[PDB]
Amino acid sequence: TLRAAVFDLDGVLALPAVFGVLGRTEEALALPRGLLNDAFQKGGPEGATTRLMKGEITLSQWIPLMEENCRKCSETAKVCLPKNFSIKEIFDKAISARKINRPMLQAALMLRKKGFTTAILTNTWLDDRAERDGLAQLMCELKMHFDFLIESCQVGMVKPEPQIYKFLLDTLKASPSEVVFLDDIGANLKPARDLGMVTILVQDTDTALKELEKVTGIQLLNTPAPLPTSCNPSDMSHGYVTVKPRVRLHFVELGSGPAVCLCHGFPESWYSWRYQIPALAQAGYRVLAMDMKGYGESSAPPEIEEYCMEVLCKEMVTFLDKLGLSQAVFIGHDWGGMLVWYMALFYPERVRAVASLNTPFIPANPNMSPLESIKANPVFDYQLYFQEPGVAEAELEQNLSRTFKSLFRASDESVLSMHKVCEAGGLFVNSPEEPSLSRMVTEEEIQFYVQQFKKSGFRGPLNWYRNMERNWKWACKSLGRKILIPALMVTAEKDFVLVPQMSQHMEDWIPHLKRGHIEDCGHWTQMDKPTEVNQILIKWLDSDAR
Amino acid sequence: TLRAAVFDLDGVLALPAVFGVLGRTEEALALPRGLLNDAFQKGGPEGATTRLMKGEITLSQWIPLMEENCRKCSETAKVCLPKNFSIKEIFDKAISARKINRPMLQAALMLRKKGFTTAILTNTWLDDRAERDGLAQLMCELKMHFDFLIESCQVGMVKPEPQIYKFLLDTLKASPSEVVFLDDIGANLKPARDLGMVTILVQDTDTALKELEKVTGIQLLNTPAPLPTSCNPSDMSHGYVTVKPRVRLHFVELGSGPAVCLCHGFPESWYSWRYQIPALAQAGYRVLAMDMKGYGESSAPPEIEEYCMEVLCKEMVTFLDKLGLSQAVFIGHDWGGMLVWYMALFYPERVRAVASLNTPFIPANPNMSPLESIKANPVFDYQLYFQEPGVAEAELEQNLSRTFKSLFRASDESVLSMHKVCEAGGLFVNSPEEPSLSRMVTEEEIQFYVQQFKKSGFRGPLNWYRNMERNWKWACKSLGRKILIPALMVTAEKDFVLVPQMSQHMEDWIPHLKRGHIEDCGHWTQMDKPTEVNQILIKWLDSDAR
Ligand SMILES: O=C(Nc1ccc2c(c1)-c1ccccc1S2(=O)=O)N1CCC(F)(F)CC1
Ligand SMILES: O=C(Nc1ccc2c(c1)-c1ccccc1S2(=O)=O)N1CCC(F)(F)CC1
Repeated sequence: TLRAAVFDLDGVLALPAVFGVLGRTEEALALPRGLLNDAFQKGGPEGATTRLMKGEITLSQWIPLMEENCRKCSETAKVCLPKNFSIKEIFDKAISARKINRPMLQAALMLRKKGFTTAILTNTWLDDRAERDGLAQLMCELKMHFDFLIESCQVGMVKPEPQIYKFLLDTLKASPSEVVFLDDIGANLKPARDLGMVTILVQDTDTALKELEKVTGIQLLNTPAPLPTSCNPSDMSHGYVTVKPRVRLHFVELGSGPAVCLCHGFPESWYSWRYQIPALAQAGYRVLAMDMKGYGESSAPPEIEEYCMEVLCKEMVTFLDKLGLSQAVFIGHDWGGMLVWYMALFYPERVRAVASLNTPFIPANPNMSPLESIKANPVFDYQLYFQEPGVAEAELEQNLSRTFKSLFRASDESVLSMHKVCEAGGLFVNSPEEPSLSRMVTEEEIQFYVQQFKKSGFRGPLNWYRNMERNWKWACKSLGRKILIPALMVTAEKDFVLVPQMSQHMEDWIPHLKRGHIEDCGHWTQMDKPTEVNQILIKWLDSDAR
Repeated sequence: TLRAAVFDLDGVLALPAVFGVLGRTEEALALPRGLLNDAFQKGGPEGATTRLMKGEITLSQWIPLMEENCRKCSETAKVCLPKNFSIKEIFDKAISARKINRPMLQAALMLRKKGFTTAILTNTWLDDRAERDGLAQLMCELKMHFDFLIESCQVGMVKPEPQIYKFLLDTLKASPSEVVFLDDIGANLKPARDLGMVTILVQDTDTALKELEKVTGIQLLNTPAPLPTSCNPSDMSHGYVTVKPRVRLHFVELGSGPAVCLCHGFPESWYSWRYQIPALAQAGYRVLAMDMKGYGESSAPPEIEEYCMEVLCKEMVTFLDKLGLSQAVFIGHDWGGMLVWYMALFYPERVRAVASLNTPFIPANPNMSPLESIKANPVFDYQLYFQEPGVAEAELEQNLSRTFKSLFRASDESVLSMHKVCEAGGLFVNSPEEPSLSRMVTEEEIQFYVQQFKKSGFRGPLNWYRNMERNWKWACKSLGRKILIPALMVTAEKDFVLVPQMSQHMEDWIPHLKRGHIEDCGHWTQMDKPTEVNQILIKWLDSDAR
């Protein structure tokens, strides 16, 4: 019958607890046992600490009142505090040391996923120290995972006053027997028990999680590692920039710090980076995930030459100019990866660092048209099928649900004949009309892509393939150059089109190239192996793009 | 008959020139005269430097070819280069030293304002050095002021080849006798002269500006300092965030670096910060200029309680959460300034620094309702007029052009009876039906505000005045606190409503408060004295908010 779980911050969701530092400070300074804890609670409901927790005063106003409390306590104990005693120094180190208790947060996320309402109820203060940003960052990371955050200093009440428990129940819209309450301080559990709530005293994490498992009937300990956190489209900041008359680019933006621009492939969306966007922002970066030209909310003009590399790269430079960005890190996948190599070759001043997932850097052959290279290979027969305007559009737009369900599949779930596409007369000729759902995607995720492609269709996206000769002529101007800015190439073991061996001569052009490799990964890298992608990108950004 | 002016970058728009460093390096190192200049030009059209300027190779590829050229030149001169000789060190220092030639840029801006087409035509390279950002920033600042930027390394041609001059004329759509060409290198003028263009050899800035004045008939030297650069609404990045169902906030965004949030007053728009937005972004900040709730493209719900301070401050915190910002600097004016003091009092962790233009911090009096304080003063009689829903709306919405033309005026151009507004029966009862245009604003600027207020009217904006009792009750909770984060108060000498003497007791609440004062400034601070505002804010941000 439980349907809500309430957690404390200090000592429960974040470790170590502040009170723990008071005891460790006493032992380190050879002070009488409990002395700093007595000064902290000095006065009870009338004391300085209660005024602080109720929001009457700020942390900087409380520090000298706590220092005065430490002297009154030392005088009655007949001891002398060291000459270098500082409450600010002690509290600063305690707050900095506090980190998220990962297994406790994972249990909260699992309960929320199974239908529970989750909340944080904490005794906290108005932090106005010069170092207050460290605390703001902690709260931001936690608050996105809970339904409610109730802070004592904002509501004017504190634990253990019985009215804060009534306020909590009114907010949750639940009766006490439907609520689990976790706290590390016994006195704070007593009022919740008097009301009828299930209480768990937190001394060590594992024992508290075992009690929680037993009482909710859900497995929380020994569970598989969850997928990274993903975006909700309606919670994102949406940005719109006009780069040319009748050409507007849409993007999604999150975080602060060095700008990182994400460039998707075919036939994708900004939504293909849903697992990377929160991870990269949390790592200290300002992420801009684009809808490339021809896709989603970006403009989709019908003319073929609007999609040649020269025009696309120039519009990306105009995008940085209108946003007031002198530089950005460029990360691309598939057609987006092809574009980011050309950005580094033609506009290195604007590119802080360049990374490509799956797409190798392949230099143009001045002795052979790209049409002849494509005809002398059976794996690229689909590129000839994509040439005639109207042909692939009619097949791909006929049933959008079938199109995305057939393309977005893991390497072992393939349902498409990759060869003799032209001979067969289409991409889906030997394919089922109702394909099964892949393990990589949910029905809700597929429907987001369906909704986006209902707006402009496949004309714009397919035109990226209809400029082979124009792109070849433009690329021939860079054959004498080398890429000498920080670069990363990530290969995917099981990509059918972009095999890892197609990247082996890149070191001749990018002599200081860094590499990444993902085993058991197909073409749709970001959604196939999201944890592995995040780890490779974050490590490279922190060392080579900082 | 002149209608286009073309400028070189090196030696003309940016000083000192690169060639100037080669000569100064020779003198400093006691090398033979002209040695480094001979190595630089070694090979002519077939030499390394021409390949660099045409985009065949990058700057890092050219450095060791230039080092080899310096050795071949030294061998034939029978001299030895010092043991610590480095082309990279020499070029790095030269590029860093180069700064915008302010009077040359001012002359370019004046000509553009008088109808001329302006362009930069330069011999430049693909910069891939680790320090390339310094150059990208320089180009970004310059490119926003010119119609065209033609770089040799992007077009594959160089000065003095005659085809680059033909390419320039085709781009400008003009005949040679309609073009003025400025360059510091004589050889680069010769082809432009052969075509019939007016040429100016730049040796010193003043003499070149005198020749330019004489030939265009426009005064360029000894002119009054121009106003700061202003935004074009259609060139801005527009951002939209949903903070609550049916409540979406619109903002304009520019720059990179620490986030700065601008909060306008009544009855204004994000457009009221048009002179501060480019200046703050250029100073190294990421500016977010809001349309506050009830205004422009932000949501404007009709309910009065949607505009009380508690709700407004909470939505501003949700805005930072959805954008992934742990902190922002908050700068407000008028009603926006009132809001930023309450953000610092209730959410100090989220506020890096706080600044208010005109609006002082006035603490609530727990012994008297704000309605009684307003009735015991004749200058605030307009606040009683704004109380009754529908009354001030009908008068202010009747003729939008008259409304904005009557309000947006300098201190000496006032046309409104400020007292006995209720007795008189309105704000505009003794006002002309067609008021003259103020010197602060253009007709085009007034029409932007007219267009914005056509969407939602005055209901939302007026509701900010209809929560006096609710705001008073909420503010009473902070009477024991002090503002101890970095703070700035800016007073305006001639503001009729917010007189500087209303701010005199702020030091009791904000003991380390910094101050600014603007003489001969009325209520509309940002557009009345924009240069003075920019200088006060930039100085304070760089010292107290960095
Ligand atoms: O065509 C691609 N990739 C690519 C992306 C998505 C799909 C295919 C190929 C493909 C091929 C055959 C059948 C179905 C499909 S699919 O619709 O699943 N590229 C060429 C240009 C590049 F090198 F820039 C990057 C890779
Ligand atoms: O009402 C204001 N300012 C303000 C802003 C704009 C105009 C007036 C007052 C006003 C007053 C009388 C006639 C015309 C006009 S007006 O439409 O030109 N404030 C009160 C709350 C505050 F203290 F937060 C900031 C200042």
